[PDB]
Amino acid sequence: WLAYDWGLVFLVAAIVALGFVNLGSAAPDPVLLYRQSVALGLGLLLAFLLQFLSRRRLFGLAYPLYGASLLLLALVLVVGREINGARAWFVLGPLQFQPLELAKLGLLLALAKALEGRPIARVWDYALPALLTLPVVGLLLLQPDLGGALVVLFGVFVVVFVRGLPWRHLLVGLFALALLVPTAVWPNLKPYQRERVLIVLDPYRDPLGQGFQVIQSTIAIGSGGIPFRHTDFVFSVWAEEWGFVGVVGLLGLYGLLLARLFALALACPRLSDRLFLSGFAGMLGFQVVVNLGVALGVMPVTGLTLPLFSYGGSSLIATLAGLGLVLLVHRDRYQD
Amino acid sequence: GTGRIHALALFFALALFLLGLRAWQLQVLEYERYALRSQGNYLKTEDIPAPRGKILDRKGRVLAQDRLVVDLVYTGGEVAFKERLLPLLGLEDLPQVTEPTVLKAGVPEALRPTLEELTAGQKNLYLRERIERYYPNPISGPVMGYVLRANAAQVKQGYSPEEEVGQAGLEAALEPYLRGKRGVRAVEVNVRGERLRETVLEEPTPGQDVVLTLDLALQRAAEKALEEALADINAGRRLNGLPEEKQVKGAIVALDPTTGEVLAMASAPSFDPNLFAKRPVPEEAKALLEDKNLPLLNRAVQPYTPGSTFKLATSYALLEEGYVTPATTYRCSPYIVFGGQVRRNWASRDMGPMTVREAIAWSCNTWYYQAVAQDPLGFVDRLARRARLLGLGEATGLEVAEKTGLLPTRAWKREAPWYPGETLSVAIGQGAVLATPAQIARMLATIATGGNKPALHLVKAIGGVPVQPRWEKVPGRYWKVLQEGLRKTVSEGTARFVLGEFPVPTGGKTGTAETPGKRRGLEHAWYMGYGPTDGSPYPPLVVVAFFENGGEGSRVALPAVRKVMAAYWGIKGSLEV
Repeated sequence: WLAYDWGLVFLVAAIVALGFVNLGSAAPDPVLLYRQSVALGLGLLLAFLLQFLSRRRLFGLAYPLYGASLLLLALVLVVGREINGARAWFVLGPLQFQPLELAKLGLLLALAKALEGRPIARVWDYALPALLTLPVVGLLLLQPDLGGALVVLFGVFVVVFVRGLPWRHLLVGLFALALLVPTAVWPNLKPYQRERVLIVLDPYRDPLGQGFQVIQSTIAIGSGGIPFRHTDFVFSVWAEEWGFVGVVGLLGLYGLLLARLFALALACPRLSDRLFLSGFAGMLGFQVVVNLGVALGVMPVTGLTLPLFSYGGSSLIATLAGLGLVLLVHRDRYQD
Repeated sequence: GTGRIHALALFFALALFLLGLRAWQLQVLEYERYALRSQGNYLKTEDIPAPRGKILDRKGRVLAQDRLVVDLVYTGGEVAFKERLLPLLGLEDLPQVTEPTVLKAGVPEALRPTLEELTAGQKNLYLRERIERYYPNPISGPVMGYVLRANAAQVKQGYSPEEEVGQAGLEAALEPYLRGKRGVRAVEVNVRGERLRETVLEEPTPGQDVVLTLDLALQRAAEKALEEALADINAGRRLNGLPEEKQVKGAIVALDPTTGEVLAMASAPSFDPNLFAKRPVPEEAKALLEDKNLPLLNRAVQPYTPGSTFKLATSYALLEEGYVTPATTYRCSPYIVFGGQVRRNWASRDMGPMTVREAIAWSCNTWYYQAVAQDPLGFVDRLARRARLLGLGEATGLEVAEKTGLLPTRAWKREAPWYPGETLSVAIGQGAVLATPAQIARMLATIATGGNKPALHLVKAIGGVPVQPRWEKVPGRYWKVLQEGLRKTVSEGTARFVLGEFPVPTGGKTGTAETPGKRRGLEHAWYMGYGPTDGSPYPPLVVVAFFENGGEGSRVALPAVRKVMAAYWGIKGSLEV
């Protein structure tokens, strides 16, 4: 019907464009550029195929996708592949899939359809979303996946921050939870683990944090115009080669991207559309500020790539399939 | 319903602004910190070693430090300016080996400039620099101790293998303070591979310098006086037929009773702390660890039988409970019958009437036999009350690791079953009244001060912060009586021949402990002795000397204290010139 927001589409295209450009120097292996190019074609075709759906059908599979995502997060710990100390993928040869992507896209719908009703603010405000979040994060910490669990916990927070808003009770709850859990884990933490966490907060320990400390020096190489990885550190490769006058251009597009995500989130009148589009823009922005925070030596290392820049077999498709569902619920904001 | 979304839009806006601000910091404010000389020069990052602190005593005599170890290594076998090197090095030839080998280790400060002019910056001749802990004035290991590299178990705690972990009694207590922050730097490397500019990214902390209460003068005297005791230990064991057993086991402590500072602490057989430190793998140190003896343990802090030294506390508890007045009457007979067996005295004839002052002086055992025989069952529990009150049961507060001193009570024997005949052997110190010379040195310091129970501490100042001493007072109604009996021991008791003609009026008591092994005539040589009883213009001092199985505390331990006391107050010998 050509009633989308092309400004949001252009911002997506302009960053994936620099994505392949930055993948000219980062991951120069032509075998890698092929699997990324075919990932965009499937990422754009899937989002094109998702447009052949209605919003009611989308929210009709909220609990099915949520319940199916739990079946995958419980099955990934059995017949999964361990890539970096954790089984969190399904690779049967030419296939590449992660059960954490369906968990995020499934929990966003499930917690939007459910929280459309009244949340009992006194005690049970943090009951239904807590009952729908712990099974997800619990099956992620048993991988283990700390980066993916933080995106989930931040997305659920955004949904509750739009509907619940227990500001007085919420902040006091976090201050208590942030003091009792460290007081319990630190005594039971091993010296191998205690030093590990202390090295995460302060990155000045070379044998593990040398490359991550080198990132802070690598970025500041060029101004006004060997890294550990090309995935978890796309920005460092890009920030170093393009100086500072470029860095603002990337931060600009990502700033404008998260703006139209929140802007279109306001144009939707229905509550579940407010929740779903806020939890998506929150889940996407949280990855950016964390990924660039790790690169800029501010946020602790979590192991999360940067959208629209990272090399992803299924991550690019999943993020594009996520953007398609955003354009779906926007054109369906009026009709029932 | 919408205002909360404006906040997230504002939050992610300022978050990307802070990221834009942090980036601008590194890009603009720090570009001089990441200059590349307008060429494709890569950047290497190397950590900076941590200069460990310097251990030194009061008055500034360094006892431990680390510096550079300069070595000459060469590969290939090129002449260079060989005619000048051979007379300088004294090797007269270049041993042609395939692998890199070292020539003239420990290059002195005068040879280094001359070598540097002949180094010529060539590929074969260079000067590798190394860090190693250097003890300019080495002090007895069991007290001072050694240094090893980071163990595999310790590496996981976040310590680099180039770090030095001190298992030393003194260097472990100071290890958290001595250790410096291992800094990190990054240097611009040219295409040729040369150093161009250094960049400090973590400034190294050079550790902290600890000032000890030890005196290097009294420390040499203590370790020295341990050896002439061997000549006296072998002499005493000769009269028993036992072998010469020339091993010099024992220790000695000499501290200040007022300020609680320890001024001389040594053990034997001590070792050389420079052994474990400088050399990569010294084989002689490996034999020290597998030693059948105990060359690493400090015998000043290990529990041993105190014997006649503990009887000074038995008299204290006897006077504070009210069992005897300071002017009681007991005849020091040669033999006493407890009721089951005869309790033997150290002598064999009648000594005469004695008081508490006369009992400590002549070290009479038959005194404490008759005095405890009044209430043998209740005093033993009350004995340990005052004993732990004087500083014999609890810890001394030393920074070096210390062992537990066991004091016997009725409750302890139940968990170990009690017989009344044990009290008399416990009153003198036979009944497993295990104590340490450090605790024993403190028991004399309390009575010499007359109430104050100062805490022992090797450290006088960490960094620049003067460590203040912690005191504690004990309830003592009659202190002078114990003080007179201690000088009456020097004036008229056992120490009559050594310290009677001594200039400084000294008080003390000798000690011999029937060893539990065989009781075959070789006892534990003990003697305690504190400073000027009378107000002579001399600083106070307490000295205690112990020797394992040395025997004859009057013959072995008493002269050892006379030596250390002579070194402290500067007592001249046969120096008529």
